[PDB]
Amino acid sequence: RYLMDPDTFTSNFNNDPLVLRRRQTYLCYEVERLDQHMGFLCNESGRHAELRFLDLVPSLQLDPAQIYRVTWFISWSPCFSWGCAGEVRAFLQENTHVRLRIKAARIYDYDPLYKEALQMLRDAGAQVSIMTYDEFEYCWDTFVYRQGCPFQPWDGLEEHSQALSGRLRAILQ
Amino acid sequence: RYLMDPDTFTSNFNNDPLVLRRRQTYLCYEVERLDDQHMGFLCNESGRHAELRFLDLVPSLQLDPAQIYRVTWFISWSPCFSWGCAGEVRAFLQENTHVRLRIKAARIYDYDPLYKEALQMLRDAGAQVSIMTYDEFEYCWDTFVYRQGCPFQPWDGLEEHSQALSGRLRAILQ
Ligand SMILES: [Zn+2]
Ligand SMILES: [Zn+2]
Repeated sequence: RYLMDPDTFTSNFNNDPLVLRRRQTYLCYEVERLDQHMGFLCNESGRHAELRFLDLVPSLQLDPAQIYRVTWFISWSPCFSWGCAGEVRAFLQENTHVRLRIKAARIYDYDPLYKEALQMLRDAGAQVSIMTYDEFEYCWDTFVYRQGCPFQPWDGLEEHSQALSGRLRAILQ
Repeated sequence: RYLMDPDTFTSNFNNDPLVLRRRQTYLCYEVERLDDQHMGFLCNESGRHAELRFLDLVPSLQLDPAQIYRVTWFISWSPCFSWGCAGEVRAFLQENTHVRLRIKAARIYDYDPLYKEALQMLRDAGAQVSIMTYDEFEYCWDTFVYRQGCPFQPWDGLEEHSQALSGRLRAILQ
């Protein structure tokens, strides 16, 4: 599996919510059978990382008779107004042997309907939560070309995660 | 104030759910204080759904923030999810805790794939959502329509459609 540049990880997964950022998304994924496929994806030429993950599901050749858990570690929560939540809902309805967990570093409130995205994905069976220190370091250790160097947290990581988690839990309550 | 044309009422509040319709909405409203009345109707205009146009006019009603008000919507379609109506109504009710909102819908907005999420979100926000029955159609005819003394005439299957839709709604909200 090809490993991500460390600078790319840190700049995209920093969870300080008061920074204006570009609308790029990185999506680290793992699939577990209940196979083990793993990798990462970004938005490319108008196609959001979430839909690019859906595009490659056929190449994973999942057994329809087997149950799989798909985990996304994603730098932004999925949008509504550009079709991501809708395509992801359709995929879950069409592939009931798949259970999806979405762990988001930040909430994508640049979309006016971002709350509708989170709420509808929850209703479709996705488990949506905000990334914590544990997940950030796991991603550093798993998807990043770190050359044996340990994860070094950015300032306020824990406070930002708890603040965003409280906001997400209020949206979904 | 101003009364609706009868053909406009009949074509917009017909409750046959299997009819291909234009995505226009009519919303007849009543506002009363509980222990001061406003009434009117609204449709979608230039893309803005009637529900949001009602929220737009709340300031001009000059409601006392200290008093409780019951707002009743007789609305031809239940409010949508995918274009933001349910979310905007939830925000308004959270910001205006002295409003008690009752939504009586002629039809369920099946054109929205996420219509069930809208209904559940409105219930969770404190709105009482129900399906219009013969009683409500006739009340609206008697109240909001330029009927010139003519009685309400039901369309085919009115009662059957209302009970079927009511059963769907109650199952969604159980
Ligand atoms: Zn998207
Ligand atoms: Zn709407």
